[PDB]
Amino acid sequence: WFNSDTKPTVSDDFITTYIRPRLQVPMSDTVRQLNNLSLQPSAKPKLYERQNAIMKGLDIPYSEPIEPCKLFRSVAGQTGNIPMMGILATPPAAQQQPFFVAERRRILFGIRSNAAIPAGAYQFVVPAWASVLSVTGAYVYFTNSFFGTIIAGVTATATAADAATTFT
Amino acid sequence: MSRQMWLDTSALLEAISEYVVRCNGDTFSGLTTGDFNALSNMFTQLSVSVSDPRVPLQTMSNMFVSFITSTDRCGYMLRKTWFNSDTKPTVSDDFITTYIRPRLQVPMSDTVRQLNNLSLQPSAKPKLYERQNAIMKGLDIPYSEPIEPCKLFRSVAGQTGNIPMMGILATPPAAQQQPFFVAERRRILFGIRSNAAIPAGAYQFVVPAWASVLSVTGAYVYFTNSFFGTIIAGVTATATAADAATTFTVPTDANNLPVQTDSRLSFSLGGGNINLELGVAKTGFCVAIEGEFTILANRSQAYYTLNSITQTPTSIDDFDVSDFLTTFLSQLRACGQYEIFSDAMDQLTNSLITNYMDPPAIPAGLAFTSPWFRFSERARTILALQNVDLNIRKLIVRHLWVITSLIAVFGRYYRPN
Amino acid sequence: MSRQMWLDTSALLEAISEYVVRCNGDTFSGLTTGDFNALSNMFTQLSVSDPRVPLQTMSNMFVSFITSTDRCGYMLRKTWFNSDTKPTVSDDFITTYIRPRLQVPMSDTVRQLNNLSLQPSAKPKLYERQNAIMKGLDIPYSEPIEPCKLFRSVAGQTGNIPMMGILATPPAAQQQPFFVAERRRILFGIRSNAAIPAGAYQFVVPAWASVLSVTGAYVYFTNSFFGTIIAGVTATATAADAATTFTVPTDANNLPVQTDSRLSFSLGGGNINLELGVAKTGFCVAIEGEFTILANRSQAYYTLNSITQTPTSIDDFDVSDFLTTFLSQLRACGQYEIFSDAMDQLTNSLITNYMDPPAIPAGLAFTSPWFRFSERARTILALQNVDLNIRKLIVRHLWVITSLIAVFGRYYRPN
Amino acid sequence: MSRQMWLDTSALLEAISEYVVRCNGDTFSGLTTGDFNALSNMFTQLSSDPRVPLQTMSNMFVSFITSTDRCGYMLRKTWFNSDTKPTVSDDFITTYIRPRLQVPMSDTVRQLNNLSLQPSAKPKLYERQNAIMKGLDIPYSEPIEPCKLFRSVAGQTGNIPMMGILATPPAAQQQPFFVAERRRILFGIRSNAAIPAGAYQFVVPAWASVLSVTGAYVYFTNSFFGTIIAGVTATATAADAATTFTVPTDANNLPVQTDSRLSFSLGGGNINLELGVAKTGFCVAIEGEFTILANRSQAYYTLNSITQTPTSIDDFDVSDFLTTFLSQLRACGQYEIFSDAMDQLTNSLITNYMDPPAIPAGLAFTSPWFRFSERARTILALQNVDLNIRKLIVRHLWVITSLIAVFGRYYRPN
Amino acid sequence: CLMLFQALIPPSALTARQRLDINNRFAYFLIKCHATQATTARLVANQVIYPVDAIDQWQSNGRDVLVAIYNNLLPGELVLTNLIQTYFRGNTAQQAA
Amino acid sequence: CLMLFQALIPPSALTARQRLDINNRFAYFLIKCHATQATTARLVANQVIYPVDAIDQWQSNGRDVLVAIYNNLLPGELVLTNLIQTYFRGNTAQQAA
Repeated sequence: WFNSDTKPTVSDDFITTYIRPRLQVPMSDTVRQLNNLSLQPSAKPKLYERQNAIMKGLDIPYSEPIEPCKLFRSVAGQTGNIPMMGILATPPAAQQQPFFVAERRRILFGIRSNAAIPAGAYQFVVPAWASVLSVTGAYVYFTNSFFGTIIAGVTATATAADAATTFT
Repeated sequence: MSRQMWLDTSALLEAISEYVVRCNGDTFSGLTTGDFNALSNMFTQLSVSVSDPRVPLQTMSNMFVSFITSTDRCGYMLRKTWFNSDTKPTVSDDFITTYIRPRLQVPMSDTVRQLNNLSLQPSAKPKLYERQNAIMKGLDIPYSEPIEPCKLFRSVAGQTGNIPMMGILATPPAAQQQPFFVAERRRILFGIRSNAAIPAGAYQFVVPAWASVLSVTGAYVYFTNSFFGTIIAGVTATATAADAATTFTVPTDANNLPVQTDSRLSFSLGGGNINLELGVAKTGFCVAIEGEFTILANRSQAYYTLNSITQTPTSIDDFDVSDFLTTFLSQLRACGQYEIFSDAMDQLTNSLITNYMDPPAIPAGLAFTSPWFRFSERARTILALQNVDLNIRKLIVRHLWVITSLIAVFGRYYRPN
Repeated sequence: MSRQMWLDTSALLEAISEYVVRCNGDTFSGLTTGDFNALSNMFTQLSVSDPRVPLQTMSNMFVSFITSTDRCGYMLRKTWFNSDTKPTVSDDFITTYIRPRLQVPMSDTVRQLNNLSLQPSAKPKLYERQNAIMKGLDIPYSEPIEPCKLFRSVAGQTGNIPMMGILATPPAAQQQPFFVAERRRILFGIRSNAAIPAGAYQFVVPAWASVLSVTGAYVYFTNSFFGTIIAGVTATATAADAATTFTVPTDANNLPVQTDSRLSFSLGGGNINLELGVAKTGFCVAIEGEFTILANRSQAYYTLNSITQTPTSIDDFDVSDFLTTFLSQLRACGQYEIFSDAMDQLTNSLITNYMDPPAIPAGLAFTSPWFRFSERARTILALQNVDLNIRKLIVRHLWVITSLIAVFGRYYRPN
Repeated sequence: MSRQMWLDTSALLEAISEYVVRCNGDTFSGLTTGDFNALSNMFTQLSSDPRVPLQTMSNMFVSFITSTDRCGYMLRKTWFNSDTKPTVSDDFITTYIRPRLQVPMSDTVRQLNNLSLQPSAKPKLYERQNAIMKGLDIPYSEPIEPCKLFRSVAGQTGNIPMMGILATPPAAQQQPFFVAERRRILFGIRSNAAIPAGAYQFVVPAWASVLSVTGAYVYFTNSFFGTIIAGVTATATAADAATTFTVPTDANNLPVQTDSRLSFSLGGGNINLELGVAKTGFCVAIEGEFTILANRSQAYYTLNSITQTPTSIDDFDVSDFLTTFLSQLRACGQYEIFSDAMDQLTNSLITNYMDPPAIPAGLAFTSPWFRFSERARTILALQNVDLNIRKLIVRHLWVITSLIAVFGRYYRPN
Repeated sequence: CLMLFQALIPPSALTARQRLDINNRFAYFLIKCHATQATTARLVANQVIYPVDAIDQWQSNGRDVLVAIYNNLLPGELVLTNLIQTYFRGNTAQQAA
Repeated sequence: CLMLFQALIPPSALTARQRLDINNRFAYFLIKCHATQATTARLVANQVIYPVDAIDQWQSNGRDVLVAIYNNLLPGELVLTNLIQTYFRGNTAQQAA
């Protein structure tokens, strides 16, 4: 049933009564296609769209926003997302490993430590799940909060003097 | 329909390719090109019942993807009967009807092919057609066609793997070890490793079943210490101008073949064993045969029929499909179907294996470690089910290959809309 | 005239070259061959009996043309590379030889249809490279390339070949990872004087390689780089050892290392995740197979967009390999000197137009001749007083002129 | 017939090959392709089933090249030296050997070719026959593996041999070495103790003085054919001073250990390396595309780059084309019989090239007729025979070998 | 015309018989103009369609031959399937009967 | 006359139907009068053209026979390649199509 558009052998009247083709064609499609490219897609999509992706693997609107923390899956180093919270709140023992969490409206990445980290170049790897995101109208800054919870072992502090911190 | 038909057409789509290549930038305003005149007529042969060849080719690929995807439709192609015989199947499927038909001019096509194996400079990178005909009908490959020996490699009683031996070869040895026979892309290596000198004299090397079909020309033979650019330990590549000559023999040539000479040799490991005669005692040696390798006439059946295999598990290459699938894969990713197509292939595969086994049901312990297009590996996984007759395992890999080859040829112009 | 009308012809001549190679030794008496009957008509198209005459005549006028800044000057202004605007310039050469010759729209459709074909030409004409570097077009998906050319400089490594020396010097302490590329394979790893524990290690695939894909590739542990032993790396292992595998964000399954299995994978995900099964005193992984550039990504290479640092290592898109014939002709009639000075003139006058205000920049001195492009390219791409983007365009532009020369001058017979 | 009439018909069969390849798997029912019209008319000019006429020919050719009484006229110095129409009536020669190429067109085309952009990377035998026999030019852009171009010179006796030596730790600073692999060229100086910074000249051996490189990378290495070289350090630091070398053809220095692609020619004199830092033995490597300078191909093919004796010599690749014919010979027991008939052909050839008409003393071959690489060295090692006559014998025998590799292939007597 | 005519009248307009006939004439048309020599043969063999040359038998009644074809088409015979389905306004071969 | 007349009028003046017939009547004429016994036979075998006695198989229907003859000519058939190419004012067979 899930795999093919193949004709069912079943003869039950609920199906006959209500379930049958409804969408005009090919037009109905050439529209949802022409959609993906529209400037302001729906903020809160219908189940239809998801249904199509999850089943036929169809494209979602390019400009459709999503909360990244949903996109989250488990990977090598990190077991989960929200659980890392209790950890990021515990003072560190020594310089730890790179963390990559996500909230509803923002992506967080960094390195905690009880001892200062030298100035220089550091390489971060984007987790397989977040490697799909894209951002526009973004304010990239330093912080000590995660879901309203304090991130210890990290200090965002500066001076109008500090050298410029960038990324690529 | 007929397995033959799917091939004639495949060959035609490959013809289309060949000429699309030949015509790139060779299409001028008042210039009649014999090439474009063919690329022209060939398109015509696909199925008139026109200006943009992209469309009809596109339509075709689309229908093929749709076809090869539904077990219900392409099901007839996954039964042992299809691979074993030239029986016209009683199956009507719009796709098969429209595109799959006898396209090669008989008997001429065959005679031209034969005449080919015997010609001077064959194609170095041959079409899939040839490989298909080899793997399926077990036909001969051209006598002058070069191949990378390392592919020819299979596992034998002595050493389990080829690339795996590299790690061992680089480790300083404890005592004098048994001989080794490895292969690289452009050369073959063999010798004996030891922590203490090895006396001068004669030593026999058993040419492993897999290489027993090789042949070289314009080859330099010498003492070396590297395997794929990796340093081999327990071997000395040193020698002096004063040293006594070291030579070896092959059961095919009555004369001794020189080692460490600027002479270009021609011999065939096609017989029994090679007899090396170390002129000076060495603390471990490694001979290298680096030249053009070809497969002895009428022995290609070993490589392609998976006959050069007897151990289990075994190492096996992929007859190069992986190199052809590139385009089609790029397309599948271009329109988000890479996922779906995969899952459909797993289905294709499983259903295939199922039919090759009485009683009709998947064998226990079967779990692939790789996706449908890393054939190399799945072939191994399949050739590793000890609860299934061996000859059957071979057929499955052979068969599954042909399907994969077909997917690589037909799917290329795929674009849904 | 039009940048198109030039290429449209460069492709015609480059077509006569190909077709001549087909009739060589295949020209028989009494037999009308498809190949020759074609070549024969491709001559009729330059003279609006003896092909050497017009070909030679053409080459001659071309040299005469590409030599005088007064004549071929219009081709050295930013406008000619940026647009298909029909120039108002009357020059005997341009009039007689540079005209539209390719059949439209058929040609492009055939080209597109190609990128999707099975076996492209392994050694592509200049045309393809021309269209790529100029109009940012696509290159066939199945065309192979030597990853080392694809190389450019990044933060960590300022070079590929130069690292050879450093890799060969035993190490003091565990160093940062390295990513180098040969002609037929890629190498990455970590050098160390002391054992590196078992576990996971991440490798940031460098910008220049993130457009690479392999097929029929073997992946193993090695210690050689271009045939030069690498120190601080153990290529040793046992049959008892725990398996070592890596993953790419493109494939959900682990790719085995040190196996006779031919792999296919893509460094597009930009992130290799290696899992060293057994601690090793420095390791180096090799990916040897067929290399291709990911679909719709060849723009990075040919548009010089993969360039991030200054100065930078840069190849030459292979022009060097096509110039040979023309150079051999230049030496055989002493012009080699005169032509070089006329190119330094061509090059200067070009760079001039690409800079406001119209004047040569300070600090510009070439270390090599017009035909060693590879270097001249790095020289131009090293002037930190000129906008980066403008640097790139100059290189690209000059490349096209260099290429047209390599195609049009070959039949040069002065006298 | 004429030395020509054999080349024109060798070119015909070498076209029937190329086209039989072009037509394989491109022979569909509803279309008669351009290529197949050719291959089908090329059969018409050999005087339904093409296997038959081609097979008949090969059979008659083996029968001919086997009997010294018939093919004799071909083994005389007059046949390789001139275009003289021989008065010999032989069924084979009358039926198959005749002028086939269109004159003057054929030549002009070839000429135009050497000048074209991308020539065949694996040329036919025809081109090689014309080089070795008429001493004609090879396409300027055709690549070749330098190690084939190698001959022995005063300093070092051999190329591959040097391998063993380079691999042995040295005693003291030795003389310079100039080896060649398939895709690159090596040169440098081995030592057990530091070699000071400064200039050093390297004499470009006569065999390599006709080479040319493009898209080449030049760096310090320690391997020869994958064999570790000892007494050389490939190490260096980023801080190190720059090491550059020069050629008498280019006024500018050519960097070493850089990612820049170089183009220079080893034709003019010697190369002037300038070690920037002191190295405990060094080896420079020139890896790129190698080509034979224009109008200098007479060296390699006319055996003119030969100065010592004995000498290391390649085989002009005949070994690569013979494969087919050989596989045919073994499939019908003739392999033995043919070899003996060749030893006969060879002897009888060497004979006529020597006054007085007799086999020289000390001549014993260590390899069969098809391992030409070795037989050529054996013939180029007879110090009791004039050098120039030794060369002509190899050249002449090669052409006969090649003709065999081309005409025999369709052999099937039974 | 007949086809267009069908959109203007309700089924109640024609004889229960003729509506049936019409279906059969369409069926004949399909088999005779849109079916491969193969599809036909199979249907003839399994006694679904009366031999194409049985003029009289195709004009008798009591068998909605259209429905039969529709019900016995293979998943591969896409064109026929579309034609019939569209004619039957989406109802499946099952729902049709 | 018909051939001359074609130079006094733009295509627009003749029915796109007839314009096609003309091309066919010409192809007939070529095959009938200027084609080798060997050239004809090849075409017939490859189903490009129908035998000349098939008076009925030449009557017009969509296909532009001339274009097909032209598209399937061989290098050596100079005589025809001229006639046709000249008729088609220099356009290649693939252009004419």
